[PDB]
Amino acid sequence: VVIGIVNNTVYDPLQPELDSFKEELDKYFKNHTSP
Amino acid sequence: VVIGIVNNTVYDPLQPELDSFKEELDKYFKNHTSP
Ligand SMILES: *[C@@H]1O[C@H](CO)[C@@H](O[C@@H]2O[C@H](CO)[C@@H](O[C@@H]3O[C@H](CO)[C@@H](O)[C@H](O)[C@@H]3O)[C@H](O)[C@H]2NC(C)=O)[C@H](O)[C@H]1NC(C)=O
Ligand SMILES: *[C@@H]1O[C@H](CO)[C@@H](O[C@@H]2O[C@H](CO)[C@@H](O[C@@H]3O[C@H](CO)[C@@H](O)[C@H](O)[C@@H]3O)[C@H](O)[C@H]2NC(C)=O)[C@H](O)[C@H]1NC(C)=O
Ligand SMILES: *[C@@H]1O[C@H](CO)[C@@H](O)[C@H](O)[C@H]1NC(C)=O
Repeated sequence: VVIGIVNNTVYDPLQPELDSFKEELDKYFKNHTSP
Repeated sequence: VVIGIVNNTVYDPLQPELDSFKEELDKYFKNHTSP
């Protein structure tokens, strides 16, 4: 509905603030499921 | 001590904000943690 709305390879604002949570979580499950 | 207060669950969006990737995980863990 809004005019002038722009586009790029814009990441969601949701993930970069919570990178230290979800990225560490995914890395921990990947390390646990690797062997 | 507050007067005129009614009973209902609290309402302002922080729970779906940071737990966007976790509320679905909470629903999945409802069959794991609770029983
Ligand atoms: C700004 O970006 C959003 C998200 O990338 C765009 O939403 C996209 O909307 C189109 C149509 O509603 C969806 O299909 C696309 O159609 C165009 C034209 O047929 C085509 O060139 C694309 O390859 C694609 O098939 C598209 O799936 C949807 N994007 C996502 C991720 O779901 C929005 O249109 C963009 N706006 C402008 C002004 O660039
Ligand atoms: C919303 O919460 C209030 C307060 O818990 C409910 O009021 C009911 O009536 C009185 C207070 O107005 C409560 O009695 C007191 O409660 C304490 C526990 O906090 C208990 O140790 C004593 O029995 C004391 O007399 C009463 O327990 C409380 N009812 C319940 C079920 O907690 C009100 O009913 C609640 N509203 C809804 C829709 O749940
Ligand atoms: C509002 O005023 C009326 C006037 O009698 C009173 O009965 C009522 O208890 C008041 N409301 C509250 C929440 O105290």
